[PDB]
Amino acid sequence: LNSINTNPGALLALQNLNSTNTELAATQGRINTGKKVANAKDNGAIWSMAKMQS
Amino acid sequence: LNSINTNPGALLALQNLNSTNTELAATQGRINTGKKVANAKDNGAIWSMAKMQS
Repeated sequence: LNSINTNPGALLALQNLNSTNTELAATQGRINTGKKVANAKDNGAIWSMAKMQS
Repeated sequence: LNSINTNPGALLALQNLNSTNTELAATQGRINTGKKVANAKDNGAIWSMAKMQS
């Protein structure tokens, strides 16, 4: 409301900005490595099939 | 009535001014702290709830 101690709106805006930052970091990863699933964290199943294929 | 030893009306005026002074002090606390339940005396149940939540 009119609270001075805690304002929710900065918290919501920071959550949105943090989501934007994480997805931007994911695009930075996909760009710098050229691989949509560069490691097991991206997708363990597809990464395992690709590792056996390689 | 016409007594000079004591005048009740001044006592009632002092009582109303004291009530105004307590309301003003409560407003000063609500302003400088920013909390309507800053301590246990404002409301013990809401204060304990907020304390456990924090």
